[PDB]
Amino acid sequence: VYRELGSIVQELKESGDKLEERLTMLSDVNLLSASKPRSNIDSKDLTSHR
Amino acid sequence: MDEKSTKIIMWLKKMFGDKPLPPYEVNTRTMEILYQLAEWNEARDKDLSLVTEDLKLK
Repeated sequence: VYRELGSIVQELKESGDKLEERLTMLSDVNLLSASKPRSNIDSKDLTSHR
Repeated sequence: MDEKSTKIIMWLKKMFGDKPLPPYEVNTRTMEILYQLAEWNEARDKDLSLVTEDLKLK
């Protein structure tokens, strides 16, 4: 009984960890919709600087 | 006149590289023309460099 409950807890834990990882990824600011273009030209935008 | 003259001589040295600068009549008019030309070339060289780098990126 102890081995069986142990397996169920592990499966739930692995699923829980994977979910947290995905949520963290989806909350990345660069992925989030059309923030109003930045008013300042990004240092990485070489064309606008030129 | 002494500053414009220096700019012209430096510019001519840059353009003619390792070749001895040819002797020319240094008068007020020849210096003005050379000076306008030097300013124009410098401004265009800058513009062309920026365009060339951008085209590489594109």
